[PDB]
Amino acid sequence: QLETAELEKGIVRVLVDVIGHRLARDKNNRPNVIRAYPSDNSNDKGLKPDQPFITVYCQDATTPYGWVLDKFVEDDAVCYRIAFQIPVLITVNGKGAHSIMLELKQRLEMSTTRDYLADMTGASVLDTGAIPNDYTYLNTDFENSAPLVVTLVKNSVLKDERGSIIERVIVDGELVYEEGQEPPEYTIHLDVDSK
Amino acid sequence: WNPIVNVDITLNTAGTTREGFGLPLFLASTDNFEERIRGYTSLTEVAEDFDESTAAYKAAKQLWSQTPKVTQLYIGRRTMQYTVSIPDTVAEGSEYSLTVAIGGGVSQPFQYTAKENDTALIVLNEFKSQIEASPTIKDGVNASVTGMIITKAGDNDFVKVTSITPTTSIAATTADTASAALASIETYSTDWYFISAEDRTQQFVLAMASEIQARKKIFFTANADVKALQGTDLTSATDVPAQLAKSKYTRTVCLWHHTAEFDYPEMAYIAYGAPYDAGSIAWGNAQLTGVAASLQPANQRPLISIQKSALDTRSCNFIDLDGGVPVVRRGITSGGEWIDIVRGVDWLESDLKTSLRDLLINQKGGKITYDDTGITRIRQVIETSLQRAVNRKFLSTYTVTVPKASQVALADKKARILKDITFHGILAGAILDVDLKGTVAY
Amino acid sequence: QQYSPKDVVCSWNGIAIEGFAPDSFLRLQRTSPLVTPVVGAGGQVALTRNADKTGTIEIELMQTSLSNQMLSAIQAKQDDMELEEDISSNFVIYDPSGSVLATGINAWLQELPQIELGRDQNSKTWIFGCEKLDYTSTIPAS
Amino acid sequence: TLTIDGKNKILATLTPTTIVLHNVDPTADPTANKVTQPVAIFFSEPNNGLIASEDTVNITVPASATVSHFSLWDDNSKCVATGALSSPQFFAEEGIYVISSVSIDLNK
Amino acid sequence: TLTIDGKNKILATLTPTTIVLHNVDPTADPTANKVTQPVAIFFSEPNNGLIASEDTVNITVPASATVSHFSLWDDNSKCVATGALSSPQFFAEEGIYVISSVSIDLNK
Repeated sequence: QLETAELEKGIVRVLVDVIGHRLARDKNNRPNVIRAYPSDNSNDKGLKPDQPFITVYCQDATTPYGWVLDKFVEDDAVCYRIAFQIPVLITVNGKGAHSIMLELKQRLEMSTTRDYLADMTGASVLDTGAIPNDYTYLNTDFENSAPLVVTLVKNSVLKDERGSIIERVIVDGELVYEEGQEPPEYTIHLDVDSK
Repeated sequence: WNPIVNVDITLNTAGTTREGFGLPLFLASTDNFEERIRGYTSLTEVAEDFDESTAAYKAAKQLWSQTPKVTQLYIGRRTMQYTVSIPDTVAEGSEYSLTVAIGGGVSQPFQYTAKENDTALIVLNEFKSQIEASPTIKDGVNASVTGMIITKAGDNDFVKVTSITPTTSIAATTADTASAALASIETYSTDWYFISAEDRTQQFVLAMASEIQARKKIFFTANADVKALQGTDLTSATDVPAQLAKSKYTRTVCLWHHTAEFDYPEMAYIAYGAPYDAGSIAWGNAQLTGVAASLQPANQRPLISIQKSALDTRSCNFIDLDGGVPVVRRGITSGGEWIDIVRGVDWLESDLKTSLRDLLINQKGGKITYDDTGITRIRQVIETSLQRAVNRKFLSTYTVTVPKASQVALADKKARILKDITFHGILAGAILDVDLKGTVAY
Repeated sequence: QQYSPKDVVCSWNGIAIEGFAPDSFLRLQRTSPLVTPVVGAGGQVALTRNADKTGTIEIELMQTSLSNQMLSAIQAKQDDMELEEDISSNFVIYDPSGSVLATGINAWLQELPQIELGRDQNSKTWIFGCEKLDYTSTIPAS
Repeated sequence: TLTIDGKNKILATLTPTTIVLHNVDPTADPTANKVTQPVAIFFSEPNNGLIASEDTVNITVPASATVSHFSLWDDNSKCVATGALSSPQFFAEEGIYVISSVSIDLNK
Repeated sequence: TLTIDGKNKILATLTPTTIVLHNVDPTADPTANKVTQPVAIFFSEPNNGLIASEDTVNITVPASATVSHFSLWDDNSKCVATGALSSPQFFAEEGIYVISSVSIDLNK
């Protein structure tokens, strides 16, 4: 199954291991990779972490690959498999954000990294966008940000608990000489079971 | 060691065979062969276990003469009830012998020769105690005392007693009213299609026809009684053809021939359409080689028109001598249905059953789900199965209607049941006889 | 009861072909016109009834769809079968709205798909023949 | 009918131990879409073909979660039984769902 | 209700071993009306909540006896299942009763 929340969680763990040697460390010496719009229970907001930090944000989830990729039957349930394409926005904030972002791009193509990302997420990278060197004016100085749009593709399998598959077929057939003949010339009754 | 080229010419004859829907089975009351449904592939093979006067060999020769040889012939045995009885008085110490054989491992002889004072019986009752004491015969052989009948009981099914001087006589086949014989033969193998029998009694013949009507097979009989070629009203006579027609049995073929007693002409009829395909043939006008025309037992002349018309009333087929060419006419079953239609229908069921079996058992494209896609899969197989009939020139058009998923009751889905699937095909007939009304010769 | 592409289902050789491309994914077409009128030099018109009803069914499945492997597996098996065995089966297309009402009687696999790997995910077009593309209708002869 | 002695002996091997609540019906798949964590449930001895819970069970359901169906488990992770609680309940804030009595019975 | 997996596990412990015929419905006092001898009966492994007899068993009914009901006594002399036959039959002489197949089922 596909859950955007789980996908963002999976990406964050990957970014910590992949690009962690260039970010800042908190009180637990954990590289500052956070999910966008942080918030705990109810309205408990989240503080802006230290500089060189990474923000992960799943922009949306489109399905340009058709309504249903395939429909198979599991043990006793009909399972639909839909193909999704999730654009995830990874943005690095802080001084020298562009240099940090560039390293991640050249590191998101390595086979070892993508194999790691394929695990614990279940998705595979489709492509990586362009990195704009953005300068925004907060209050006094300019904060460097380098957003990047990583596009992921994943297959979600959901089970319809109201399937009730076929196991027996009963066929009644008649043979006639012309279109009509209310008394059929010969009658066919079939009964095929899975036993 | 084998030579580089191994050549072995023999001054034998032709006999190239052909394969087609249906394999004949002959229910013969015999004593040889291992279990039921022995089988045979050539006339020589059927002669290595049967004699010329033996019923099975007589049937085998007729079926296997033709020209397109049938691939294989199945021969089954009816379970046997050998009865023993002393024909004379017991004289002092006259030696009596008998050997009972069951399964494969039983060849125990038995001698009593103990009648010093007087027996007037005894010996048979003495055998009863002895026959129930043999270590390898004790189980499987049920006996009695009369006033004996060595039948079978439990586990072992085949029994056989044979002597030289005293008796070991009779046959008295246990297999009763087909059902008993059929139940035994079904347990062994059910790959046969055409069924016949050596017995010709009214009780037995009427029993098979009712029994065959239940399952998907065709029964080929042959009657020769005179009482069938005289009656023109069905509900007047008690002849077997009349009995079959009255019961409306569509899976029983009757061939009225004068050799129906000592020979089995139905074998020739089977071997006319069995080698070929199913439904792409006409069992009507047929030039059966070897067998002669239907002769009158009283005059030894071919059947007259009224006699044939009386036969047509009972739907029993005959051999009409048209242009002085023995031709099996009618080609219809006792139920009024053409034989090819019955055979084609049986093939259609087999093909539909097999093709539909693949989705359910072999899970060809996966388990069938209960929606519009799953029902469509079933329609495709049914439509494909009927399409082979059209290519076979059996049907001409078909029309399959399936229920819509939304119109299916909740009960069927919970039971995982799909009903209300119907198809409607149109048969393709065959021209068997014409009527040319010439205008004039002005 | 309007046309919706989510209910159109196609089934061939007992399989449940699925995973259609978002764009045009099914394309039936008869290979010959019903009649070919012949116009005389004078102006008289005669009609020739074509006894050729064969058609062509094209299916556009996306490459990662599972039915792509199923169809290819059948094709590989069909090559190893002897010449006497059949390679055709009716092509039933069902749609509740009645947009399509054509059957694919005796449909065979004509052309293998053309793989077009690119930046994004492309489709694979399977082309099926047929001996008689029979157009049907809900309305009977009345 | 079946024997009560037989009904008692047959039911002595069930021994459900953990209970898990689901928002959807777990009949199709009792291994999926779980809500709570496995919480121990202890049953009595088979009597009159009906086992019953010994003590009450409190299941801590997380916030913004719905429970509608329940399921029981054993030591080797094998879902012996599934069912539906009285009515769906939505726990806005983190709350507790208490099981008052579970009575698996076979006496029809 | 129980699960298919749950039914299979539970059925694997009944293990009937012997069958005894009766003349009166053995509901209560199953030790009475013990017409025949404890002939052994073999059952297969549970499958979809159903066990079936491995082979046909023959019951050595004594002469001048009537049998209408049966019971499946297990290893430890417990009557786990009663039941009636098709119709009460009078074995006026010595004879044997053939049990083609007996199946215990919970799918109900």
